[PDB]
Amino acid sequence: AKLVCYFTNWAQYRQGEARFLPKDLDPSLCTHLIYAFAGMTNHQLSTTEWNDETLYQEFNGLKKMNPKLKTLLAIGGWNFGTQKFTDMVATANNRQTFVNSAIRFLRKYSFDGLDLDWEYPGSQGSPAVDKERFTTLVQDLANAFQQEAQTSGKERLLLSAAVPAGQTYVDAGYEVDKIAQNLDFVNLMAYDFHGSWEKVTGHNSPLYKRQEQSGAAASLNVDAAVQQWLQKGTPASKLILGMPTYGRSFTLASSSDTRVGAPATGSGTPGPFTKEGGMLAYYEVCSWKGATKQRIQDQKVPYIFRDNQWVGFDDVESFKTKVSYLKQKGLGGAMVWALDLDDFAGFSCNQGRYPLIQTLRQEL
Ligand SMILES: CC(=O)N[C@H]1[C@H](O[C@H]2[C@@H](O)[C@@H](NC(C)=O)[C@H](O[C@H]3[C@H](O)[C@H]4N=C(N(C)C)O[C@H]4[C@@H]3CO)O[C@@H]2CO)O[C@H](CO)[C@@H](O)[C@H]1O
Ligand SMILES: CC(=O)N[C@H]1[C@H](O[C@H]2[C@@H](O)[C@@H](NC(C)=O)[C@H](O[C@H]3[C@H](O)[C@H]4N=C(N(C)C)O[C@H]4[C@@H]3CO)O[C@@H]2CO)O[C@H](CO)[C@@H](O)[C@H]1O
Ligand SMILES: [Zn+2]
Ligand SMILES: [Zn+2]
Ligand SMILES: [Zn+2]
Repeated sequence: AKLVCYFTNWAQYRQGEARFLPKDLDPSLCTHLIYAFAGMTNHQLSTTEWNDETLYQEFNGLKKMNPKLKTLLAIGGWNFGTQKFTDMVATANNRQTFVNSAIRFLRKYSFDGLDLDWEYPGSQGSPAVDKERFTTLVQDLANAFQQEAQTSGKERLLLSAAVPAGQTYVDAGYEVDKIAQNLDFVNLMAYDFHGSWEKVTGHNSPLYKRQEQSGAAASLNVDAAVQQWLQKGTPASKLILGMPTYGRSFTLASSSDTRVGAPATGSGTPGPFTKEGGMLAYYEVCSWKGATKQRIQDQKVPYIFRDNQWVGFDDVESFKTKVSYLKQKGLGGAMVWALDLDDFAGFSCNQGRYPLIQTLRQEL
């Protein structure tokens, strides 16, 4: 089984003990470590932070402690948008330039592969034709990586992609069967199902639907996302179940109405370290002393509330449940976003270092 873990290069800017650098990484924890995020300039893979060249060397240098570890560099992300991808995949010359730059960039810094995180082809402003151009990009990369390993004598570069769980986004941008044949693995982003953009509370990553949900809403859960990718053509062994080490928060309209589905007036207060209203790292959820914890029985996940604040998140128990689920489905493993949001130095939760991700390592 694979345990794919994402590192983010902006976590190094958080305050105090929340600051995260490659030295905070445990090389033995995961099977694959993915570096988020590289960007694109003139159709070529590029760095995004002042010290990326040093961080890349430190990150890949972890393989000197664990040679079995595979590292990948992720390009894109939610904030990256779609314009640069659309433009890059539109012509054979742009695709060639990007592919050749990817090979040179990855070899230069000792990465073992590339993780595509285009969010998303066929949506967010990207035309419907990008569904087919995304396929061509995946094929071009897989082909170029295959040939380069043969000419260089080095281990073949890996190709993975982070993909959406929402049925509407899957149908709009992915020829699932085709890309699954050329990707080494698929990192299913089975989270962000509900959030503060809604007027009601809802869990970020529920395993199953609530009895009360039907229609399109009945597909806003991990199980539905998984079934969709498998039914559409993804071999089970290539489907990696993504799990969040963060939760999504809400400000309740009333501290007396605290159920999942209760009215909400907006995002929950920003975390003192993550500072993005609407989400909280697991270590920020751990500091909620005096809060009431509840388990959503239908969905197998927890949430906590204190006064008018409500947050749906994942804990050791829900991670154990999800691993039990993925094993029963025969999935290739688990993926986690992100290392720097787990209690990576065991400071906040008194559950040791990486309580959530260590749980994945042990259960898998
Ligand atoms: C580089 C950058 O824009 N940095 C921003 C930072 O943006 C982040 C956060 O909003 C992340 N959100 C959370 C809850 O972690 C967000 O995570 C996305 C990611 O883009 C997607 N890709 C994956 N993969 C598995 C590849 O998973 C999803 C996750 C979870 O939905 O990523 C964006 C950057 O794209 O936000 C902070 C706070 O607003 C800001 O200071 C700055 O550092
Ligand atoms: C609260 C708000 O308006 N914006 C948030 C932003 O919320 C986004 C992201 O969390 C999306 N995450 C990813 C990886 O795309 C999330 O996508 C989910 C959602 O269930 C469906 N909506 C989309 N879109 C492309 C809109 O795709 C699916 C996927 C599930 O497959 O949607 C929410 C709401 O739009 O999150 C960022 C990062 O935390 C935050 O800075 C803020 O911009
Ligand atoms: Zn430190
Ligand atoms: Zn261009
Ligand atoms: Zn919802």
